Amino acid sequence: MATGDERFYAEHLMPTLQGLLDPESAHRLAVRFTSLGLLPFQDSDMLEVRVLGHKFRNPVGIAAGFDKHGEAVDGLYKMGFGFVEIGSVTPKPQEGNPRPRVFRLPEDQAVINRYGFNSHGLSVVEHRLRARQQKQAKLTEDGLPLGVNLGKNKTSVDAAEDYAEGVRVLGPLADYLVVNVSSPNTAGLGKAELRRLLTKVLQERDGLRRVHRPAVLVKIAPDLTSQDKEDIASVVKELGIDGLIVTNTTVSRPAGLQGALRSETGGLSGKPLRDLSTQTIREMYALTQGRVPIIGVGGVSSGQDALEKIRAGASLVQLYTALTFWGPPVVGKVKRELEALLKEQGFGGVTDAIGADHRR
Ligand SMILES: Cc1cc2nc3c(=O)[nH]c(=O)nc-3n(C[C@H](O)[C@H](O)[C@H](O)COP(=O)(O)O)c2cc1C
Ligand SMILES: Cc1c(-c2ccc(-c3ccccc3)cc2)nc2ccc(F)cc2c1C(=O)O
Ligand SMILES: CCCCCCCCCC[N+](C)(C)[O-]
Ligand SMILES: O=C(O)c1cc(=O)[nH]c(=O)[nH]1
Repeated sequence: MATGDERFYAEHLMPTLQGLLDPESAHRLAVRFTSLGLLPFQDSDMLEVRVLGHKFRNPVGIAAGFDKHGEAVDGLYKMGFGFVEIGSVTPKPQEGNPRPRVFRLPEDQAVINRYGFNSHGLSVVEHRLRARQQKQAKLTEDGLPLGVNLGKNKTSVDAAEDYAEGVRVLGPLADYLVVNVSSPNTAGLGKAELRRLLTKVLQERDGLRRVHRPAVLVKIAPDLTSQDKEDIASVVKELGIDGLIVTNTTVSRPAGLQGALRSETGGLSGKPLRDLSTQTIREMYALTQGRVPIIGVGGVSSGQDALEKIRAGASLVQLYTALTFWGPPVVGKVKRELEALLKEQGFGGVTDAIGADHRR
């Protein structure tokens, strides 16, 4: 419990917790324990990455959706993540979907969720981040940046204005902001319309004072058509979007899922998403000519999984579902395995491996 023993968590503690608790209850408990620092690897120079205007001490981040309301940021750095992304946060508070809304697929090492952007709202999260704003400035300077993922309310009549409000309220507190094209669990969340939305978002970001001006990334689904991907790549290049987060959960249900709950509505995460996500990274890296930083996300639970996404074009990776199965020790596991594989494959560090598959 205190050592951080990978086997004890993976074989005993986490499975026991999952047998006692429904997944939303376990999620809530995890956020509470993490926020108190009740947690069980030394980052080497090989893992440092410079992207998005920032130093990242290691390339392994916690994906959006774990700390939706910015309650456990410091605990997540204590867990060993190189960067933390909170959210999604919506402008007004909203409850999200009725419970149950989170479903485990243990036989698939996967989860399906339909949280529906449950959020404390911008004002609450703003005041929470302001309470530790200088602590975060020091963490960022130390190579531990903070991302904020912005969502839209269910009953909003103007999606672009919801995102613009997010930029104005939490932009000044973030190293990067994220706008999803891609929750599966809201509404209808042409190319001119993404262009319209992102133009407004970037105008709002550009209007912030320079020390308070975050990078802006777009987070995309794994379920896009070839046309959608080409169009996104074009708009990102046209507008100078700073980066992409690839990918959110999938609304597909790959052949072979075994879990009893496989036909629940929602986004699927974890192992069944992994290679769909890696392939989407590969495609977006090629379409953007390797000039647009990608954060690769979807089914990362080992160093091999991380390095496959880096070699496909990711500069940084995130994980979430692996934490739910294997617990806090998975972060150091991924970092240790990634360092070993980098050495084994002749890379001087992470930076040298970014996009390496495209050069072979
Ligand atoms: C329970 C849960 C809630 C999520 N909530 C959000 C969210 O609010 N915003 C977001 O951008 N992604 C959200 N995601 C997606 C994750 O950030 C991530 O893109 C996806 O789960 C794939 O990574 P993984 O396979 O490592 O979990 C959520 C995922 C899960 C499992
Ligand atoms: C177990 C779990 C956890 C979790 C993570 C970390 C920890 C943990 C343990 C020790 C210290 C800190 C944290 C405990 C529990 N978080 C989730 C998040 C979302 C979700 F959908 C499901 C879960 C689930 C689940 O499958 O029931
Ligand atoms: C979220 C419930 C997890 C239950 C057990 C969590 C382990 C406590 C960590 C122990 N310790 C702080 C001392 O390292
Ligand atoms: O809140 C949610 O349902 C949610 C949002 C998102 O972006 N992705 C996801 O899988 N769930």
